[PDB]
Amino acid sequence: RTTDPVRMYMREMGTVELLTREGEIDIAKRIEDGINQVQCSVAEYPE
DNA sequence: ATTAATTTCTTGACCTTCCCCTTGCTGGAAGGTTTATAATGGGAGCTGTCACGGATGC
Repeated sequence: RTTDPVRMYMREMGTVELLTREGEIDIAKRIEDGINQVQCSVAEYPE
């Protein structure tokens, strides 16, 4: 509905919601869970 | 129609740079990697540009 790519980039930014401190450490814990799932699943690999 | 003293040709025998390299650093240039308090909706015309068609919405 516009012609500037940075304004619809700001629209796509405003589609998603920001984080508080507890949200920041929750997304950090989700990153930790996504890392540790591969870290424990690679322990079952013979290579 | 002949050849003997000059005058060129040819061949070793010498003469330079170009470039890579000598041990031992010394400096310069190109490319990639962290740094761990708090950092969360950014920014910039310029119109005082006017009169056409080509596509959009009643």
